[PDB]
Parts: sequence; structure tokens; C-alpha cells
Amino acid sequence: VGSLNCIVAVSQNMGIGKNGDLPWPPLRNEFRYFQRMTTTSSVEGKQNLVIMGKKTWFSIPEKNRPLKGRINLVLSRELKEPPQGAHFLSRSLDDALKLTEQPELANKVDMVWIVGGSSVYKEAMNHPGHLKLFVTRIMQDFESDTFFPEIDLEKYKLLPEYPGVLSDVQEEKGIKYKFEVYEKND
Ligand SMILES: [C]C1=C(SC2=[C][C]=[C]C(O[C@]3(F)FC4=C(C([N])=O)[C][C]=[C]N4[C]4O[C]([C]OP([O])(=O)OP([O])(=O)O[C][C]5O[C](N6[C]=NC7=C6N=[C]N=C7[N])[C](OP([O])([O])=O)[C]5[O])[C]([O])[C@]4([O])F3)=[C]2)SC2=C1C([N])=NC([N])=N2
Repeated sequence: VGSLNCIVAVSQNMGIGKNGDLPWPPLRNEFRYFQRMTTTSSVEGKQNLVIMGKKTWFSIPEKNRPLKGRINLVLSRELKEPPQGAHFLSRSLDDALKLTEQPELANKVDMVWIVGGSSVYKEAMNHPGHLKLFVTRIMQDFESDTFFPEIDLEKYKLLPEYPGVLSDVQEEKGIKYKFEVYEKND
């Protein structure tokens, strides 16, 4: 198994969701960016693994679940089995990352992408080790009910460039946004 990564889109007031939906109107190219960065492996014959909480799973549109060409793992302590369409179920972030140690997965998985939500991000981000955050800055405030945890810029270095990631400002539906990549190693 290769690199551990989080990916998120976040408004200026740190919002990531409202009532199980995006706070902003759908941004097609932003979702395409998410799909491209989480799907692309750097190693032939492997897939990347996406880890998400239960509410995140159910927040993804049905026609896009499971996230195609990725192994999908959902976190829950209530569920008895993976939801319809999902591939794996774990009871904790550690359990899920341990699972990728199992032999028949440890040779299948390249990158691990935590794709939401708030609590899963927060534990990964405060856990020692090497971790990258792919953050889309949506450059307006939006009413939200779920927020991205604080990024400690003492530990998370903003990279000045990253291959495959546009550096200029994007705009869709009159909403400006920009891509960033942060890296810590502690
Ligand atoms: C993913 C993505 C995309 S696609 C989409 C579409 C539509 C919608 C969505 O979503 C959203 F809005 F978004 C957000 C995001 C961003 N912005 O980015 C991401 C994700 C998600 N989101 C949102 O937010 C929210 C969710 O929430 P919360 O609350 O935070 O949740 P979760 O975490 O998921 O859940 C909870 C549950 O689960 C479980 N858990 C958790 N954790 C854990 C667990 N278990 C065990 N362990 C652990 N550790 C629990 O359960 P139980 O069963 O146990 O009880 C809990 O409860 C909402 O609102 C949503 O929506 F949001 C999406 S586009 C994009 C993306 C990304 N990622 N990135 C980018 N850039 N873009």
C-alpha cells in the first residue's frame, strides 16, 4: 500500500456539507477533479482505495456509487455489512488501515484516499505520519452544517506546485475556487 491522502472541497467559512449535500451548487469540473485524483494510480495493476464515513457514502449520487475503478470502504459501527454497492466495511479508521495490511488487499491497493466526512478527516489529520491533504478552496462563504477541521500550518506545508494539479483560479457557475496540496510528515 502507498500514500495516505485526504481530499475535500471547503468554503471560506470551512464548510463541507449542508443537509447531506454540498453547500454550493454542483461544480462539474470540481467533481471531475475529485474523480481523477482519487482514481489515478502510480503503479500498474493496482487500484486506489477510498475510505469514507457512512453519511458520505449516502451523500454520493447513486449513479456514481460505488466510486468506479476504486475499492470502496465505508466506516460504521452501526452497519452489519457493507451497504449495497460498497465493497468493504470497517468499524474504525485504524481497522480500515489495518485491513489494507491483509495479504489479498496489501498487493491490490496503491493510494488510500479519505474522502469524508469531518470526523474521519480530523482523526487522520492529527495522527502521526506522512499525510497529504488535497484541498479545493471554494472562495466564498456558504451556509453549512458540517465543517473541515483546522489545518495546522506549522505541520502542513502548502506545496508550491504539484504535478497534475492546476495552480490558477477556476470558476464554475460564477463561483471561484482553487486547488491546493498540503503535506505533513511527523
Ligand atoms: C466526496 C466528494 C465529492 S462527491 C459529493 C456529492 C454530493 C455530496 C457530497 O457530500 C458533501 F457535500 F461533500 C463533503 C465533502 C466535500 N465538500 O469535500 C466530502 C465528503 C462529504 N461531504 C459532505 O459532508 C457531510 C458528511 O458528513 P459527516 O457528518 O462528516 O459524515 P461521515 O463521516 O461521512 O459520517 C458519519 C458516520 O460514519 C460513521 N463513522 C464516521 N467515522 C467513523 C465512523 N464509523 C467508524 N469509525 C470512524 N472513524 C458513523 O456512523 P455509525 O454508523 O457508526 O453511526 C458516523 O455517524 C455531508 O453533508 C456530505 O455531503 F458532504 C459529496 S465532490 C468532492 C469530494 C471530495 N471528497 N473532495 C472534493 N475535492 N470534491
